Amino acid sequence: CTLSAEDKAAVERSKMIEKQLQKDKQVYRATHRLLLLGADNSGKSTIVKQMRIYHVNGYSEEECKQYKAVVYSNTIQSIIAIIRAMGRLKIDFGDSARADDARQLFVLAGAAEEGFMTAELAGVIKRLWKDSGVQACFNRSREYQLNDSAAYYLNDLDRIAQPNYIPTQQDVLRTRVKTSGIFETKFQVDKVNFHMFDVGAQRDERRKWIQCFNDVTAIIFVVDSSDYNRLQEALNDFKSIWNNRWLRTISVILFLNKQDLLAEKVLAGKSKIEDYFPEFARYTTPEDATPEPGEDPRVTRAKYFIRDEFLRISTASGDGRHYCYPHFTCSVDTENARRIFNDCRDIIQRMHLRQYELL
Amino acid sequence: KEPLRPRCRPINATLAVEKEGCPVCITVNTTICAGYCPTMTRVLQGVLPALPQVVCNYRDVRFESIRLPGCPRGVNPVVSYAVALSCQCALCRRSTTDCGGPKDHPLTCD
Amino acid sequence: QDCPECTLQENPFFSQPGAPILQCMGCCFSRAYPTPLRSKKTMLVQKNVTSESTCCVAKSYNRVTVMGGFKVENHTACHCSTCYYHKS
Amino acid sequence: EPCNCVPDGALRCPGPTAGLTRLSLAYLPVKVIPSQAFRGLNEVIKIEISQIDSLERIEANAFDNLLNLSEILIQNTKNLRYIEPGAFINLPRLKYLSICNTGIRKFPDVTKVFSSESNFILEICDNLHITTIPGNAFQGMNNESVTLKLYGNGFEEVQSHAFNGTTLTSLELKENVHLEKMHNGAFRGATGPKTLDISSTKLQALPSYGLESIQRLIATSSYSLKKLPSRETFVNLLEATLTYPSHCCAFRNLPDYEYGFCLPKTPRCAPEPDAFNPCEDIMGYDFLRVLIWLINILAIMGNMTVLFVLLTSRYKLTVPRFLMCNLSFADFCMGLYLLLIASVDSQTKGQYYNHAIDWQTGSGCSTAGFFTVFASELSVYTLTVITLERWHTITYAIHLDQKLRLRHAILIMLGGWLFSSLIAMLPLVGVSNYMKVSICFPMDVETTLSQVYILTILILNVVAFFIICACYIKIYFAVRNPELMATNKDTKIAKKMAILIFTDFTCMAPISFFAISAAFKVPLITVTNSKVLLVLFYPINSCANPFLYAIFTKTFQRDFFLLLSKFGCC
Amino acid sequence: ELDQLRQEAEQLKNQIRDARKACADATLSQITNNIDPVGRIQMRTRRTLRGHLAKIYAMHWGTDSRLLVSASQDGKLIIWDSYTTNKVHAIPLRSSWVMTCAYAPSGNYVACGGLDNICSIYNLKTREGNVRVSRELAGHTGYLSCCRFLDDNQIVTSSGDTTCALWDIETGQQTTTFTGHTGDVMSLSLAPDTRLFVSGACDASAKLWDVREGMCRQTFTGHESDINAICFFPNGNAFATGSDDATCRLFDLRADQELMTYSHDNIICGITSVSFSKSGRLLLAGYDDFNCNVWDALKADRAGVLAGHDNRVSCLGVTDDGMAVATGSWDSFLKIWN
Amino acid sequence: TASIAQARKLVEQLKMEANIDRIKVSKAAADLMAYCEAHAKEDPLLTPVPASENPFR
Repeated sequence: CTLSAEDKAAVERSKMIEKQLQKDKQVYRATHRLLLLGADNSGKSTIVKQMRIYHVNGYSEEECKQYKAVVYSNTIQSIIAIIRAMGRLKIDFGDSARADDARQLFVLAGAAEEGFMTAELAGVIKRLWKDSGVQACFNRSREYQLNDSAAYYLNDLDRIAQPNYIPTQQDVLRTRVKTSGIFETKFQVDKVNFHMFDVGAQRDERRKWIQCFNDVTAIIFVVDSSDYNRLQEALNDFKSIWNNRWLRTISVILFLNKQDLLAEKVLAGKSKIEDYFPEFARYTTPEDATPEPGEDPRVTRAKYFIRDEFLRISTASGDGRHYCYPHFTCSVDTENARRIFNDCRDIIQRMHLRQYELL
Repeated sequence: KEPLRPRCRPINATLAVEKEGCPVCITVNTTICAGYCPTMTRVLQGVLPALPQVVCNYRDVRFESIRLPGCPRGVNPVVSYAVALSCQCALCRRSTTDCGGPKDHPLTCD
Repeated sequence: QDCPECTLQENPFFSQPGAPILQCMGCCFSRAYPTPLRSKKTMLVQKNVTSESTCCVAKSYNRVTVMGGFKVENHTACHCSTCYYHKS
Repeated sequence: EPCNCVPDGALRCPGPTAGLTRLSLAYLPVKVIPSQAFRGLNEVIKIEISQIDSLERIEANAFDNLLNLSEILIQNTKNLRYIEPGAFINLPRLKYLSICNTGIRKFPDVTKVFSSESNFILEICDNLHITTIPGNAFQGMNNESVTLKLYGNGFEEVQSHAFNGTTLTSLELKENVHLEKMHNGAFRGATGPKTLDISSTKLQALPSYGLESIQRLIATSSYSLKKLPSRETFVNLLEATLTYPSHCCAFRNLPDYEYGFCLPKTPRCAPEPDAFNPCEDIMGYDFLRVLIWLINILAIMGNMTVLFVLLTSRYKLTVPRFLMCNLSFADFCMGLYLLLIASVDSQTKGQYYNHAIDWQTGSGCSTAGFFTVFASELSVYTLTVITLERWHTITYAIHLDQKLRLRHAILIMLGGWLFSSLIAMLPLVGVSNYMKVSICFPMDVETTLSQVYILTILILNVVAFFIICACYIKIYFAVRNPELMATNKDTKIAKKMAILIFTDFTCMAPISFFAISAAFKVPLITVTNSKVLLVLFYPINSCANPFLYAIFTKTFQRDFFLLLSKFGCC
Repeated sequence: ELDQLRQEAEQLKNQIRDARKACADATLSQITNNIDPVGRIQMRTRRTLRGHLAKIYAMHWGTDSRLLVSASQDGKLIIWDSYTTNKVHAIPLRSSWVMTCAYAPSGNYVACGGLDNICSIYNLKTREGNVRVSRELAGHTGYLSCCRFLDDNQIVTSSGDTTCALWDIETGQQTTTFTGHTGDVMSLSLAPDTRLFVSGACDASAKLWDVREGMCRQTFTGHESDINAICFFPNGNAFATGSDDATCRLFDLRADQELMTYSHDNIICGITSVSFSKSGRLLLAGYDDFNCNVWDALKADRAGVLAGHDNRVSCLGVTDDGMAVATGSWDSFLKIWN
Repeated sequence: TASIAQARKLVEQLKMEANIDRIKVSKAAADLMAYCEAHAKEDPLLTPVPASENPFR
């Protein structure tokens, strides 16, 4: 076609952007989005910890670049905050030498970089941190807006200044550990990209943010079976999410964590579930139950009663559109990955069959 | 067969072979289908179709060629003759030959 | 052979009692030979065989009456001169 | 060369003034025959003119007042390019007059003979130079019955009233290559002929009138005779021969020397119709005339509705949508072929035999057979590829990366289309002629190659069905679980799979078995019996696939509702 | 004991309601009955860009009515040009989810935020060309809801923890805090006068805040359900807000009471977007359904029906000069109407 | 306690909001009508324009 030089350059840029976004989409479609819900005492932290040992290759090229950029930005912000605290303190504690002050000023001016921190800035920051006055000012201004990891960044600034730095996963989490509300994590099962969204540390108003999560493939719900009293709140939350208009089309997976704790608690013979749930006395063990050898009958009966109640509340409406996949949860085994992969495969197959007129 | 009223069988007759472009006439031995076959005429007319009469003729023939001695130039000096090993009496096709009234023409070169 | 010669014979099925029907038939011989150069040039169409056909036919016939009212002719003489229905 | 003929044969003259019992002109070097040169002789009984190459022309009134003469034979006219009219006249006792191997371009007049013989036979042959038969040429030739045998006549056409005022016994016109066309008024005044021979005549059609008195007819090797007159017209017909085996069945239905007055009770014709071409119309039963129409109407309506729904969809195209569109197009093609066959049957309703040759020899039958093969092959390929892709996307549902896309499916669809086109066009090349069966089906199994091809096609269809069944069984096994299993969902899936597999099993198993049996040269059923299967079992897919696939689909229903709302029928 | 405080609050509310009723005589519909209602307006699509990959969450128009910024929940931030319908640059984000967008009057800075509490600021005039985070405005205890570039130096943002704060790019700290509010804040709007702005709360109570005052000025509770969108009259003397009950209401800074109710018996889905015309004579709003409608403020009657989107309208925007109006749906296709 | 502080803050906010002034609705109605009439001529959506002058053809 015929176009102007500026028009040709714009078309070339648009084509490059289109190619880049197509490449990003190629990977995006292969990733399955999953959302995790659980109470503070539900043990979700333990659940995520178990899968944390099997992260997705530890790190990725794009992930590594993003982590390096975040670390550089955090270091620059910490240096700027330290300089501001030193300059605004009661005593104008300056650098030991005018060269250090000039280097700090240049770094502050150079903080406008696009994510890459020059080695000179890192060296200047490290030299400034070695000064006794700078350390004293930082200690006296620990209550300022300086990042909590400022000391760690200063101590590790020597390694950060080296090219091709590879920060540890714990270090990256600490750098990104804040009041974000999202705890992203990556893990691979059967060479399949799996995402998990830990949501919390925010207002308990599910009517405001669950709306956008209608595209999630499945929602994981985790509740601690040990706490008999917490069941009522858990039951109410499950009922509310199940009846949610936006989420009334996505299946859920239930994990009954703290199985060992529940077994230990019921071993005392207190039987506090009866008071909370009077129907437990009239409940009976299902004929399809397959308890493991050596398990106390009371614990298995209670677990199966809880599972039956969860199924009954879920089957109130919209059973065909979306199902429920409860599983006994114990943070002592790695079989959870296989169970969740099987559940995802089953729900994907059911969804595919729904549109093929086979169900 | 019997010496009298022989059937339609080949005989060692002599036939003259010549071409328009070759004035030389050459006579060689050839098999000629001659004899007698049963024939009859319908006893009624105007009711049933006339019954065809079988005439002795040759059923299978073989092509034989002989050298042409000094035939005139401008034409192919090839002479073809038909030799029949078996003979039978049957109707003669219109395009097969010119079967008709007897002629008793000589079989030699005039 | 034993084929009868060219002479009148009784009708196999048209010979009413008291008046046999005469039919003409025979075993007249025929001769044929390959067409010579003169014969070939005497035919407008291409012919590679020449045959002479002689058949026994009734010289004359009379008027006779057959059973059922059918009109038939009774032969009075037989001779081998030519053929009429030989061509097909 | 020297000759021993009685006539002088000198000075380019025949020397007719010679006393001889049987005049002959063999090897006679005579080119001009003097007019009235035969006078003054009475001992001659027969006159023969044969082996006369020098003959070029004959003077008029050559044979006049030849009372003694009764038979005249003329043959071997090498250069007889012209004959003076009126050569034969005043022959009360004339019996036979034969003229053969004559190159005369003008028809010799014979009305002046005025023969009074009881039976007069006239034979004309090798009249290549003859242009046409002059009108009223045979009128007045003989007062009594006269038989004309114009075998191998070169006449281009017959003038009107050619035979008038005469009782013709037989009219033999065999080997009449140039007599393909003739007027219907030739026998306007002839009481007959009783028997006619039009073998090898290549006549386009027979005259409407004059066939009532015809008792026997010969039409051997009459390829051009693709049509026959009315059956009731041949009231007196008793025996005839027809080149086309199908035409012989027309005389099957009704509206030796010792036989005498006795005649056969029913007409006799040969050769009999072939087994592969039974004497019947397209539909052998009365009810099929309506069932076939209803099935075709339903199939075409469903295909049109599905095509309209799919083509007008504004949503993004999907591989299932394209597959459904292709299946709908195949069903539409099959319905169009069935409608064309039904229309052809209706047009030739009650006259199947008359138009059987034209219909089976025209391009219509070939097109119908090609459509029948192509639509079936395309439908089978579409169904099997749909099953295969469903199996693949169910077995590896979690691996979203390994998912079919439109660009990848187009190549496979094009390859399948090319394969189906080649499969359908191979019989048209000559592998298996479609004219063997009147329904335009490749029934030519006599050839080893054709039988092998049919067996290969049947084996391929069987293998495709087996693969589909295996894929469905694998899908059912994978979906089923030992613990996480739902009785209702499992039962529904099993019922759906069973109906889906059976809807094709009880459409393919009988046809496949019949084809396999026919391939081994062991027909279990006749053509008429196979017609019921071909009209009842063949269109099962065209009437079941659309309703069972797109009609019972949420997306199709939504699209139809949206289209209705847009059109105003909300 | 809080009985005395409750009684005093009830008495004050009753007095305020009585004063508002006394000051109010009749609705604007009766006064506007003397003006002929606007006729049917025909809109035809002019541009349609299919380059967007994932669902669209928010969109903001440009001050020059030349470039529009779009955001997606997948994490890709790409800006389009209306004249050429071609993307200019692509901005990756550390947080996939986005719920707000902004475009500075000069177009140099672009900011967006989503469920994650860490807000990011991006520049379109980077020295190296590639876009990158200029600074971070983290520390919020709630998810980001909406953003609007009041100027090139100060930014006012909404937090999910029922708190609104004012941040400075140079300082990167909450200069002003508006925590004195009940319920979350969904959307924010800026009137012609930057001195005062109106914030749309998640509840039925709408509060007006000042940059320097730091406290609410007027409270309106005319809505019957949650409010998800709010727009300001170009003259700045009135504003309109949408509700989940489909009962759109118009409020005036002087009347301090509801003026008109724009609802229909056949309209069940609520209103998620709201926008006014250049003169405010016509109001454009999007409902939870896939069809958008145009409302007449003066006539309070339907103007036309638009069904160019196959999914819910995520957001709607109107250019300052009214050159064109674009609606963003939950699908990957953006429709431009003129 | 927290409840007492919240109640006191709510009472203070209500008192502050109760000190605002009020204006006649008729004056605001007239001003809005005049503004709409003045700005009506500059509304492309309300007033159709030829495609030649429209920059979004």
